[PDB]
Amino acid sequence: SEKAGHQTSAESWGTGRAVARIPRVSGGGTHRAGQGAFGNMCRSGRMFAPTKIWRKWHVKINQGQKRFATASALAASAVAPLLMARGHQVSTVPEVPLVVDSAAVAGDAVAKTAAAYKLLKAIGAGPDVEKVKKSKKLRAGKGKMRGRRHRQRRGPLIVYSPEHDGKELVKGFRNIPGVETCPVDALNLLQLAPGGHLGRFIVWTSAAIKQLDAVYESKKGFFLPANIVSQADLSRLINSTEIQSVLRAPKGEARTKRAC
Amino acid sequence: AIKHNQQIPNNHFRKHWQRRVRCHFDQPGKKVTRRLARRAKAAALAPRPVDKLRPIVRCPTVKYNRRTRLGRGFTLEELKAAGIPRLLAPTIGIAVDHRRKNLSEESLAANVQRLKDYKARLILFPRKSNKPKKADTPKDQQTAETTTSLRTSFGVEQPLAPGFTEISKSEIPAGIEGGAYRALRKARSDARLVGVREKRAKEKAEAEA
Amino acid sequence: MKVRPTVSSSRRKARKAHFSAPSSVRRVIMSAPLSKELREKYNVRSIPIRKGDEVQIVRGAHKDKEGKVTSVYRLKYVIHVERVTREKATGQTVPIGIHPSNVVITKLHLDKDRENILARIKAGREQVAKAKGK
RNA sequence: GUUGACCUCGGAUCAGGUAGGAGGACCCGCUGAACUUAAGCAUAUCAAUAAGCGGAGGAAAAGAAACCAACAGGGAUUGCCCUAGUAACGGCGAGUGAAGCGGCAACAGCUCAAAUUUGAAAGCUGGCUUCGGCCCGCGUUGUAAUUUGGAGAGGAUGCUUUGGGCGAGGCUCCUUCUGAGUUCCCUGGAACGGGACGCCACAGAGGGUGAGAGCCCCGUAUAGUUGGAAGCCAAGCCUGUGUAAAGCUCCUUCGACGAGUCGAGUAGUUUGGGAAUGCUGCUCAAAAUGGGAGGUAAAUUUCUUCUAAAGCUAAAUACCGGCCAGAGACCGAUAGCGCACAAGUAGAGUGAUCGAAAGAUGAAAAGCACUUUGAAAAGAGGGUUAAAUAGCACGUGAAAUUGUUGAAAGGGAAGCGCUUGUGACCAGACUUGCGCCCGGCGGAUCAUCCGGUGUUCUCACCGGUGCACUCCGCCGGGCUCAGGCCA
RNA sequence: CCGGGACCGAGGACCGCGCUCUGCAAGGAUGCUGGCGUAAUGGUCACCAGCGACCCGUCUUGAAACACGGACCAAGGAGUCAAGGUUUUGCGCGAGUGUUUGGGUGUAAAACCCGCACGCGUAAUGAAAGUGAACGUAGGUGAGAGCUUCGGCGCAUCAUCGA
RNA sequence: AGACUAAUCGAACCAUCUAGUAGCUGGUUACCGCCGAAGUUUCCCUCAGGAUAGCAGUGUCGACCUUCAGUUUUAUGAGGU
RNA sequence: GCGUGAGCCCGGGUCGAACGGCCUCUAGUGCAGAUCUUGGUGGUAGUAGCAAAUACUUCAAUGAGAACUUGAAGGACCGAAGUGGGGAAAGGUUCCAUGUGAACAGCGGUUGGACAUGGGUUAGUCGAUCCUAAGCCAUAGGGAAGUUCCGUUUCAAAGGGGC
RNA sequence: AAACUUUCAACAACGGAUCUCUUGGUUCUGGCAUCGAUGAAGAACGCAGCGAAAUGCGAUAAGUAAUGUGAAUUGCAGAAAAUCAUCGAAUCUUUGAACGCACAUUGCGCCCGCCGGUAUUCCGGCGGGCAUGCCUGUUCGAGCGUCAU
Ligand SMILES: [Mg+2]
Ligand SMILES: [Mg+2]
Ligand SMILES: [Mg+2]
Ligand SMILES: [Mg+2]
Ligand SMILES: [Mg+2]
Ligand SMILES: [Mg+2]
Ligand SMILES: [Mg+2]
Ligand SMILES: [Mg+2]
Ligand SMILES: [Mg+2]
Ligand SMILES: [Mg+2]
Ligand SMILES: [Mg+2]
Ligand SMILES: [Mg+2]
Ligand SMILES: [Mg+2]
Ligand SMILES: [Mg+2]
Ligand SMILES: [Mg+2]
Ligand SMILES: [Mg+2]
Ligand SMILES: [Mg+2]
Ligand SMILES: [Mg+2]
Ligand SMILES: [Mg+2]
Ligand SMILES: [Mg+2]
Ligand SMILES: [Mg+2]
Ligand SMILES: [Mg+2]
Ligand SMILES: [Mg+2]
Ligand SMILES: [Mg+2]
Ligand SMILES: [Mg+2]
Ligand SMILES: [Mg+2]
Ligand SMILES: [Mg+2]
Ligand SMILES: [Mg+2]
Ligand SMILES: [Mg+2]
Ligand SMILES: [Mg+2]
Ligand SMILES: [Mg+2]
Ligand SMILES: [Mg+2]
Ligand SMILES: [Mg+2]
Ligand SMILES: [Mg+2]
Ligand SMILES: [Mg+2]
Ligand SMILES: [Mg+2]
Ligand SMILES: [Mg+2]
Ligand SMILES: [Mg+2]
Ligand SMILES: [Mg+2]
Ligand SMILES: [Mg+2]
Ligand SMILES: [Mg+2]
Ligand SMILES: [Mg+2]
Ligand SMILES: [Mg+2]
Ligand SMILES: [Mg+2]
Ligand SMILES: [Mg+2]
Ligand SMILES: [Mg+2]
Ligand SMILES: [Mg+2]
Ligand SMILES: [Mg+2]
Ligand SMILES: [Mg+2]
Ligand SMILES: [Mg+2]
Ligand SMILES: [Mg+2]
Ligand SMILES: [Mg+2]
Ligand SMILES: [Mg+2]
Ligand SMILES: [Mg+2]
Ligand SMILES: [Mg+2]
Ligand SMILES: [Mg+2]
Ligand SMILES: [Mg+2]
Ligand SMILES: [Mg+2]
Ligand SMILES: [Mg+2]
Ligand SMILES: [Mg+2]
Ligand SMILES: [Mg+2]
Ligand SMILES: [Mg+2]
Ligand SMILES: [Mg+2]
Ligand SMILES: [Mg+2]
Ligand SMILES: [Mg+2]
Ligand SMILES: [Mg+2]
Ligand SMILES: [Mg+2]
Ligand SMILES: [Mg+2]
Ligand SMILES: [Mg+2]
Ligand SMILES: [Mg+2]
Ligand SMILES: [Mg+2]
Ligand SMILES: [Mg+2]
Ligand SMILES: [Mg+2]
Ligand SMILES: [Mg+2]
Ligand SMILES: [Mg+2]
Ligand SMILES: [Mg+2]
Ligand SMILES: [Mg+2]
Ligand SMILES: [Mg+2]
Ligand SMILES: [Mg+2]
Ligand SMILES: [Mg+2]
Ligand SMILES: [Mg+2]
Ligand SMILES: [Mg+2]
Ligand SMILES: [Mg+2]
Ligand SMILES: [Mg+2]
Ligand SMILES: [Mg+2]
Ligand SMILES: [Mg+2]
Ligand SMILES: [Mg+2]
Ligand SMILES: [Mg+2]
Ligand SMILES: [Mg+2]
Ligand SMILES: [Mg+2]
Ligand SMILES: [Mg+2]
Ligand SMILES: [Mg+2]
Ligand SMILES: [Mg+2]
Ligand SMILES: [Mg+2]
Ligand SMILES: [Mg+2]
Ligand SMILES: [Mg+2]
Ligand SMILES: [Mg+2]
Ligand SMILES: [Mg+2]
Ligand SMILES: [Mg+2]
Ligand SMILES: [Mg+2]
Ligand SMILES: [Mg+2]
Ligand SMILES: [Mg+2]
Ligand SMILES: [Mg+2]
Ligand SMILES: [Mg+2]
Ligand SMILES: [Mg+2]
Ligand SMILES: [Mg+2]
Ligand SMILES: [Mg+2]
Ligand SMILES: [Mg+2]
Ligand SMILES: [Mg+2]
Ligand SMILES: [Mg+2]
Ligand SMILES: [Mg+2]
Ligand SMILES: [Mg+2]
Ligand SMILES: [Mg+2]
Ligand SMILES: [Mg+2]
Ligand SMILES: [Mg+2]
Ligand SMILES: [Mg+2]
Repeated sequence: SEKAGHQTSAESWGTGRAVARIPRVSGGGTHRAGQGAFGNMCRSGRMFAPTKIWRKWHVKINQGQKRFATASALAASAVAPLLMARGHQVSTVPEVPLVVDSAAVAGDAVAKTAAAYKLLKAIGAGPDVEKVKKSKKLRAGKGKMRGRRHRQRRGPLIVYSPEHDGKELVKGFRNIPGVETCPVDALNLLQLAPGGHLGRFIVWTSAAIKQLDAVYESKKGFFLPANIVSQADLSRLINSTEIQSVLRAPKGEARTKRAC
Repeated sequence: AIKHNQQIPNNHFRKHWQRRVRCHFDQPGKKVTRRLARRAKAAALAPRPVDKLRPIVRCPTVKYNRRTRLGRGFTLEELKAAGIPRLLAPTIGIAVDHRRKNLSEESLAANVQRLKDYKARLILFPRKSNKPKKADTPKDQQTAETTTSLRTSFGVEQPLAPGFTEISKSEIPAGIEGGAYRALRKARSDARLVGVREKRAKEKAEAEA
Repeated sequence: MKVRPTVSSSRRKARKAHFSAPSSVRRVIMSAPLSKELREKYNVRSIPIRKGDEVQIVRGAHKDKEGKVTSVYRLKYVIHVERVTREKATGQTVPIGIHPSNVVITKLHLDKDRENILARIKAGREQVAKAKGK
C-alpha cells in the first residue's frame, strides 16, 4: 500500500531525552504512544523502498529472436537423446518425429477422453502419460496458499491442424493430466522448451506436418537461420583425411613422463 | 553533480511525477472490451457495413504532399455530381463533410467515381417489404456476397504514386535549357527580387514626370 | 479445469463460503449417498440427509454401525445417529458427530416433498443420459 | 364621479412544485502556499501543486471552426503513439516546454436571434369534462409553423417521397437436472497413505470429509433440457393515402446573420508564446465585403482562411471512491491495511485529534467421574485421548534468565591461541578377500557340430547334440598374494 | 677417504641420461622382524601446566584508552525501483532495424500473426538564406598480421602528404 | 517580567505539506581468491565540500613490434649551491 | 563425517504434515553494533525503602488464619475558621441488604468506596421551567469568489381589540 | 572439606522465537451507475425466555408480510421448521440538511378536528398540521404609476 507505515503523525523527540532520534508516536494512554513509527527498522513502519506497480514486469523480445527460439526448439524436438535428457519416456515410441494419421484425430474421432487415451497408449505415449500421472506432488512452498498447490511433470504435446483436424481433439485431450494441445500455426516456445530445457516430446498429426512448411514460409520478415557451421560431426572433421594428412607429427602424448 | 564525460541530464522528474504515472496493465483487457463492442455494433448493424464510406484526400503539408488517405466525408459538390441527395447520403452509409471544398477537378472526379462505384454496389432494402418503391433493390438482386468493412473494400488503392516506370529511349525528355540546378537558382533569385525589381521599374517609369 | 468466469478456484473464497454458508446451503452441502438398493430403486445417487433417515456408517471408527438419524446439526456439519454415542467422565451419554459423507442411507424418510425431490433427480438424470446417448 | 381596466409592488399554514445535506477516487471552476532546487538568495523552481471554497455525473468536461494551414490543401470534440525534450521560455542559471501535420481508437449531427400567419395565436399552463369539447389564465413588449449561411426566401419545372398493426424466428431473463469405487490387503485413532484390481473424463478447477480423494459430498465440463415471465431484435406479412407535407433540377432577383461585444491602451496574473499566449480589473470604444486570425512592434498594398460576442449533443478518455466478480512468481500474525479477533474498538486528551495489544487444545470436549489430604487454591491416585510434558497459563516450544541433580576449577577477574598430560566419552579400521593344488557333494553346460533369430556381417543368443582326463557352484585341508595400529 | 646423528620417502608399468655393465646407490623406499588387533593409535570435551594473549565497532596522523555506542537475548533492520544517458558483455537481423499505439486471433492479461505510419541509422555544414561530399584500380609515403607464383599483395590500426 | 495564553511561550496546541533539506554525526548484514591506494596539481563565497589531473581495478586489443630501463660507461652541454 | 571457510551431511532425543537435491528464473535474500525498533529477561536485590498528621491496651466472639473485623472496658485526639452536621461544581451507583475464592486495599485482612447477587431516589408549595443582565444567534438589508461577515431595529407595507 | 562463584551436561522453569497453517490484507483486471424534504449519511436510546459486546432490528423492535426451499434451531429451555435464501408489501422510537419557536430544558407555543370534565374561551386524552428561499397559478389588496367614463 502506498500509505502503509505513514498513517501516523509521529515526530522525532529530538536529542536530550536519552532516546534515539527516530520519529515517535505522540499521545498517551496506549501502548502505541512513544514508539518508533516511520523507519524501515521500526515495527509497524514503512518498508525500505516500497514496491511500486510501475516495475518492468514484461520483457520485449524481438520477433526474429522469438522465431529462432521456436525453430530451435522444434529442431531439438526431433532428437531422441534430447527427449530422454529432458525426461520424457520415449523408449516405446516408434519414431522420434512421431506422426499420427490425421484420420485418427480428425472430426470427432478423439473427441472423448477415453478415445484420446486409447490412441495415446496405442501410439506409445502411454509411459509418458503414466509418468505424469504418478509424478503428482504437493508443492513445498507457500504457493499452496496462493493457488499453486500441486506440481507434476510434462507429457506429450499434441500438434494438429485446426483447419483439417478440427478442434474436438482439444476437448478430448484436455482432461488427461500433463497432455496439452497446440495448433500448428500458433506454436508456443513456453511449451516447446518447458523451463528453458530443450526436447519436448511432440505428437504430430499428418496434416500438421504437411502444413508446417507453409506455416514457416508464411512468416513475413523471417527466414530459417543459416548456421555458423555446416558439419556438426567434429569427430568426422578432425579425423578426416583432409585435415589429418597435413598435421605435423604429435609432439607428445596424453600423459607426460616426469623427467627430473 | 556531473563527474565524467556525460550527456547533460535533463530528466523532468522535479515535480511529483509519481502522482500521475499511467501504467497499462489493462491493455489486453481493453482490447477485449474493444473487440466485444465492435462485435456488438456489427451485430446491431446486421446487414450494413460497420463503417461509413470515406473519400480520398491529399495530406496537407509539403511533407505528406505525396500521399493520399481517407478523409472525413464527401463534399456537397461531389454528392451532387454523383447524383446522391444530401439528406439521403448519410442514411445509406456515406459520410458527408459540408466544410470541405473541391478546389481541383482531379480530386472532384476521383471522389465522384468513388461515390458512383459505391452506389453501383449498394443494395437498398425497401422500407416496407410488401410495397417496395422504384428506388429499392427488387428482391432478386438482394442476395449477394456483401462486405462489412468499407475501410478495406474501399480503401486507398495506392496512397503513393508508382516510384518506378519504364519508357523507351528517344522518348527521354529534353532537360531544362540551363539545367535543373540553374533553373532552381533562377527561380529562387526571381522570387527574392520580385519586389525590388517592381519598385525600381515603377520608379524608373515615373521618373519622367 | 474450470472455464466459466462466474466460477472461482480460490481456496480462500471456497473455504470462506463453506464455513459461512447459511442453513439452506448447508443442507445441500450435507448430502449423503443412497445405498445400492435405494439407488437402483430410485435412479438417484445422492440426496441431502434428513432427520429420521436410516443410515449405515462406512468410514471412521464406527464403521458398520447402523441407526436412525436423530439430529442434523448443520451448525457443526455433523449428524447424530441413534446408539452411536460416547460416555463423558460422569458416565453421561452424548452423541458422536458423524459427517454425512461418511455414511450411506439405507432407508429414506419419504413424504411428498422428499419424493418430488427424488422424481426431479430421476427425471434429470434420465434426460441427461438420453441426451448423451443421442 | 365611483367603480372598472393595466402597470408595478405586496399578503396568504392559498393549489401544485422545487433547493439545501451526504459523497467528492475520477470531473468543472475559484482561491492558493511554503518546505525544496538553484550547492547562498530575491526572479525563477517546487507549482498554475498541497491546504481552503463552490458545483455535477456515470462518466464529467469538450465539441460541430470567427480552426489548422500556406499544401496537389486538410476539415466538430476526445484519447493513445509520434511530433519532441523539439520551436520557444529561463539571474538564457537552475530549470521549464507546447502545437500543426502523420498513424490509430471512436465517429454525429444539429437549433435558436435576426422575416408579417396577418385570409384569421394557427401556440402553451391549470380546472372541468365523456372524449365532443368547455372555462380561466399565459401570450401580440410575440406563443406555434418556416429559416440557421452547409444556406435559404421567392419563382418555374417534371419526377419522386410519407401513416398505422401484427409478426414467425432468434437473442435475453427466472427456474428443474447432470460421470465414475467408497472393492480386497497392510499401517493408522481415523486412509484421503502404500499395494492389487476397476471405472468416468467436453468433468484430473476448487473445497469439505478424522492424513495427499477425478469416482464419499458440494461443486467442476458441455450444450442441452423441465416449467414460466414476458424484456429486446427481427425475415415477412396485413392495411390507410396525398387536401397536406417532403426531396431533387434550373433561375433574374433578394439574401435579415448575436455590442460596453470585438478591438485598442494600461495594470495584475498566467503561458513555451518571445514590443505582451489566455484570463480579469479600469479607460476608450467599432464596422459593414465588414470582422477575426495568419506566432516581431508600425504605415501602406495584396492574398489566404474562417464567420465571434446565443444553445444542445453517443462513443472512443479518467477513476477500484461506491456495489459486485475474477485473479497474482505479493505478505504470512513485529509481516500484510492502524484493524485476520466485540478495531477506528479498549484507552489518552478540554478539544481538534491520537490510537494499540490481541490468531492455532483436540478428529471429536471425549474439557478429567470417583477416592484421598487440604480452610481453600490445589496436590496425590484414578479417568479421557493416538497423545495430557495436547488440561481453556492449552500445536511446536529457541535464546536471554532461573531451580535441582552430577562433574570440575578458584591466593586481587574471566574468557582465548600453540603444545602436551590426566579423566570422561567416542568415530573409524579389523574380525577377510583373492588366486593355485588335493578330496567330498550337487547340477547340467564345457568344447564341437546342426537349425532358427539378432547384430557392430562377424560377433552372439535361443533350441537340438554333448553326457564326464569337461564346466559351474558349495563345503573340508594345504599353499600363495594383499590387507589394520604402533614400532 | 672413513665414521656418528637428525628430519624427510613426493611419484607409481617401460621409456631417459648414465655407470664400477649377467647387474647398479643411474629420471623420488624398499627388504627383514616384533608386539597389539583394541579405545592400543586417533578424535571430542573438562581441567591443570609452559609460553603467548588489552574491548569490540567507529572517527582518526595516532585507540586498550581517562574518546563515543554497547546490561543481556529473540525477531525486524539500511545502495531499491522507474525514466533517461553512457561504456563494456551475450544475442538477432543488418543498410537497414524495431510485431505488441493499433488490428487479427486465441485453449483468453499468455502464445501466435499483420501492416500504414513513425523513431533511430543511411550526410554534413552554417546564425541563416542556403549549399551539399571520387583526378587516381577511392590517392601517395613508412610500418604492418596473414597469404604469396617468393617477384610482392598487403587487413585492422598508427604516423604523414594530398584530394 | 518577554510575563501569561490548560505542567507547552522571544510566537500555544492539533493535523497536513512532509519520508521537508543537511557539504554534518551515527549505522550499513556470508566466505574465500587475486590486484591494490590517497591525503598531492589546477579551478571553485573553495578552507569539515566538490570538479580536474595523478595514484587503483577491471575488460580488452595490437606483430608483445625486438623493443623498453628511477642503472652504469663513453662523448658532449647547462648551473652559481 | 566432509569443506581453508561461509556452510553441508549423518547419529540420538523431541515432535507432528509437509519438504528437499539438480539447471535455469526471481527478490522485501545473509546483522553485534545505528543513545537502532518491538517484545522478553538479568545483576543491582530480598537491596533503597514502606519514619508528617501525639496511641494504643485488656477480655470475649468470629474465623484455617486477627495489631489494623466486631462487642464491652480503658486510654487518647479532632476541640465548633472541627477529623462535626449539610450543600454548589465534579463524579455516577461509590448508597442499602446479603455473600465472598482469586485480583486490588505498596503489611495482613474474617474487613472494604473491592468482587458477586438483589434492592433503593415518590413534590401544585424545594429547584429547573417564567424574567431579564453582561452577552450570543436570527430577521430586513448590506458586504464577501465562497465557507460566511456585519447587522439586532437598523433606508422593512413587520401588529392587536371589540361587535 | 562444605558454602559461594564460574564452566559443562540432564531434567524442570521463564518466555514466546522457529516450523507449519490462514473465513485477513495488498495489488491488478472485468462488469455496473443506484443517496437525500416520499427525510439521506451520521448520532442517541431501546428491542431476545435466559445478552454485556459485535451483528440484526425499531414499541409490528434479535423482527412482520410475501415468494422459494423443504425439517430444523441448538449453550440450556421450549415448540410445532429455519439466527434459511429471496425480497416487489409494511413497520420504522429521539434525532440529524432537520422544518412551530427552542434545546446545556425530554422546555414553551399556536391552528384544525374528535372524546370527556357544566365549556368557542379553562383543563385532560387522541389525531392531523404550523421552517426558509424561489417558480407557476389562485385570491385578497396598495400606490394621483397611470387609462376611459
Ligand atoms: Mg507494516
Ligand atoms: Mg516532496
Ligand atoms: Mg400551500
Ligand atoms: Mg416551500
Ligand atoms: Mg451540496
Ligand atoms: Mg537553496
Ligand atoms: Mg544546500
Ligand atoms: Mg537557506
Ligand atoms: Mg507555475
Ligand atoms: Mg485541493
Ligand atoms: Mg464511457
Ligand atoms: Mg456533457
Ligand atoms: Mg456552423
Ligand atoms: Mg480550406
Ligand atoms: Mg479535428
Ligand atoms: Mg514570459
Ligand atoms: Mg511550469
Ligand atoms: Mg489524424
Ligand atoms: Mg390540458
Ligand atoms: Mg455430481
Ligand atoms: Mg488397521
Ligand atoms: Mg485434507
Ligand atoms: Mg490407498
Ligand atoms: Mg477432493
Ligand atoms: Mg453568429
Ligand atoms: Mg473586451
Ligand atoms: Mg487580442
Ligand atoms: Mg485588458
Ligand atoms: Mg499585463
Ligand atoms: Mg491566481
Ligand atoms: Mg500578458
Ligand atoms: Mg507572418
Ligand atoms: Mg454561441
Ligand atoms: Mg457555437
Ligand atoms: Mg455543452
Ligand atoms: Mg499487524
Ligand atoms: Mg505475537
Ligand atoms: Mg498494528
Ligand atoms: Mg477521553
Ligand atoms: Mg499459540
Ligand atoms: Mg494417560
Ligand atoms: Mg512434549
Ligand atoms: Mg502436543
Ligand atoms: Mg505448548
Ligand atoms: Mg537456556
Ligand atoms: Mg588474563
Ligand atoms: Mg590433549
Ligand atoms: Mg546351444
Ligand atoms: Mg591420545
Ligand atoms: Mg590454559
Ligand atoms: Mg603477556
Ligand atoms: Mg585528534
Ligand atoms: Mg579501537
Ligand atoms: Mg589516557
Ligand atoms: Mg573523537
Ligand atoms: Mg562523537
Ligand atoms: Mg553507555
Ligand atoms: Mg518474522
Ligand atoms: Mg534477524
Ligand atoms: Mg538504463
Ligand atoms: Mg524505418
Ligand atoms: Mg540544414
Ligand atoms: Mg611479414
Ligand atoms: Mg529583558
Ligand atoms: Mg492543552
Ligand atoms: Mg503554562
Ligand atoms: Mg504563533
Ligand atoms: Mg505537530
Ligand atoms: Mg600485492
Ligand atoms: Mg565566486
Ligand atoms: Mg569528521
Ligand atoms: Mg653565489
Ligand atoms: Mg641562487
Ligand atoms: Mg495435524
Ligand atoms: Mg532487507
Ligand atoms: Mg540483534
Ligand atoms: Mg558491523
Ligand atoms: Mg527495550
Ligand atoms: Mg530493570
Ligand atoms: Mg531494609
Ligand atoms: Mg523516608
Ligand atoms: Mg516503622
Ligand atoms: Mg504518625
Ligand atoms: Mg475459634
Ligand atoms: Mg492501629
Ligand atoms: Mg493539638
Ligand atoms: Mg484535646
Ligand atoms: Mg464562621
Ligand atoms: Mg454526613
Ligand atoms: Mg461537609
Ligand atoms: Mg455549571
Ligand atoms: Mg457501603
Ligand atoms: Mg461481609
Ligand atoms: Mg497488601
Ligand atoms: Mg494477602
Ligand atoms: Mg478477603
Ligand atoms: Mg472466615
Ligand atoms: Mg462494584
Ligand atoms: Mg418555588
Ligand atoms: Mg414549566
Ligand atoms: Mg420572552
Ligand atoms: Mg450575526
Ligand atoms: Mg444580504
Ligand atoms: Mg572453555
Ligand atoms: Mg511458558
Ligand atoms: Mg510463522
Ligand atoms: Mg426516518
Ligand atoms: Mg412542517
Ligand atoms: Mg414542511
Ligand atoms: Mg434555562
Ligand atoms: Mg397555555
Ligand atoms: Mg365537553
Ligand atoms: Mg385540547
Ligand atoms: Mg399534536
Ligand atoms: Mg386561492
Ligand atoms: Mg389600486
